[PDB]
Amino acid sequence: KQFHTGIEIKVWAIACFAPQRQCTEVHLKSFTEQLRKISRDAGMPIQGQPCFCKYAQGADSVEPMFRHLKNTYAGLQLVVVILPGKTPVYAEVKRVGDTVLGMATQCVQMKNVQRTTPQTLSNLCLKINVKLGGV
Ligand SMILES: Nc1ncnc2c1ncn2[C@@H]1O[C@H](COP(=O)(O)OP(=O)(O)OP(=O)(O)O)[C@@H](O)[C@H]1O
Repeated sequence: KQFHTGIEIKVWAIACFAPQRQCTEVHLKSFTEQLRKISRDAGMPIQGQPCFCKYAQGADSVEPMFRHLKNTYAGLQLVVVILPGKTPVYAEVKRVGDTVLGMATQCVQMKNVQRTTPQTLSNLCLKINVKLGGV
């Protein structure tokens, strides 16, 4: 697909389903700041401060959390969801956002939050662009 211009992501949340002890708050902060700079540079600025950033465990936590987000944050544009490898959490996130609450979500692997590369950040930006782009 081609790149879309005129996306700005102002209202967004992080849900971290990776354990804190593996993916710590400095990991999250760091990853978010790198994401902030590459997306800005590509013309699709995601604001550096998510409206929400919490850790959760289990697919059972997903639906309560997302209903929480929907009910708390007007204008919420995106949930970025951090996953510890392979996990039923992925399917549940997609179930709830895609088919129940109509919430855009973008999943990301814990290893790519612990240690970012330009290429994986780009991959993410490109996926975000497609989702929030309107074409
Ligand atoms: N079964 C799974 N368990 C854990 N993580 C997964 C699983 N399937 C995919 N992922 C992770 O989700 C990330 C991308 O999720 P994303 O939100 O982009 O899905 P999607 O946009 O619905 O995919 P598609 O573009 O094919 O529809 C990838 O980095 C991948 O590692």
